[PDB]
Amino acid sequence: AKLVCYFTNWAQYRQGEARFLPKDLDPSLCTHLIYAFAGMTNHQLSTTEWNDETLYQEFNGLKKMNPKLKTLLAIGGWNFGTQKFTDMVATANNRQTFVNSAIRFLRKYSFDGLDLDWEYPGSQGSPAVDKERFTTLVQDLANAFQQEAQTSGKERLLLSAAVPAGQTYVDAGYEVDKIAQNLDFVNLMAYDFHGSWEKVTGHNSPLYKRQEESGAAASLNVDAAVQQWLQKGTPASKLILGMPTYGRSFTLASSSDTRVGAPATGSGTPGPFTKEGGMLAYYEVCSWKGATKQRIQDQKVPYIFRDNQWVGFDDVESFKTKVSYLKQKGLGGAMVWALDLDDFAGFSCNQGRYPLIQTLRQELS
Amino acid sequence: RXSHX
Repeated sequence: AKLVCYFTNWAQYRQGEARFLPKDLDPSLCTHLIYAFAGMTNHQLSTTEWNDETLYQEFNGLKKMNPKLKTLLAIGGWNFGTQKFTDMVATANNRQTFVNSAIRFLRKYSFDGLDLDWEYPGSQGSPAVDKERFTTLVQDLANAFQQEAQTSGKERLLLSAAVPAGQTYVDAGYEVDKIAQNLDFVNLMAYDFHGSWEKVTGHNSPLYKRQEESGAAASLNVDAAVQQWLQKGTPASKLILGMPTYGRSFTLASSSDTRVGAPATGSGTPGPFTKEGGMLAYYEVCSWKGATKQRIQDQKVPYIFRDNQWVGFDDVESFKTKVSYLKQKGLGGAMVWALDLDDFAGFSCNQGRYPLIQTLRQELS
Repeated sequence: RXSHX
């Protein structure tokens, strides 16, 4: 089984004990490490942080300690947008420019593969034709990687993609059956199901729907997402179940109603270290004092509230439950966003180093 | 937004 872990190149700017660099990564924790995020310049893969070239070397240097470890570079993310992907996939010439720049870049910096994190083809401004052009891009990359492995004798570069769980996004941009044949694995983002963009509280990553949910709402859960990707043609062994080491927060319309689905007025207070209203790292929630934690019976995940703050997150128990689930479905393993959001240095939760991801490793093994 | 998105 695979344990795919995302590293983020901006965590290096967090203050104090929250700062995360390649030196903070446990070489033996995961089977695959994915570096987020690379960008694109004139249809060619490019760095996004001033010191990426140096970080790339340290990152792939982890393989000197654990030779079995595989690394990949992820391109995209939310802030990257969609325009550059749309323009690049528009013509065969532009796609070749990208594909060849990707091979060179990955070989130059010693990455074992490429992870596509376009958010998303067919959505967020990307036109309908991008659903099929994304398929062409994936085919172009698979073809090129196969060819390069053959001409160079080197191990074939891996190709994966971080894909959405929401039916709306999946239908608008992914020909699942087609792309699945060309991807080595699929990183299912089985999280971000609910967030402060919604007017009521909801859990970031519920395993199942609430009994009272119906319609489209009843599909905003992990089980529905997994069933969807399998039903549309994804080989179980290629479906890697994403797990979040962070939660999503809301400010309540009233401290008197702290239920799942209670009216909310917007994002919860930004965390002291992550500083992003609407989310909190596991290490920012695991030790909340004077708070009240409760488990959502039907969804098998917890939430915690204090005064007018409400946060739905994942803990050791929910991660255990989800791995049992993925094993029961025969999935290819677990994926996690992100290394720097777990209590990596064991400074906050009194649960040792990487309490959440270590749980994934132990449960998978 | 806030994480992977």
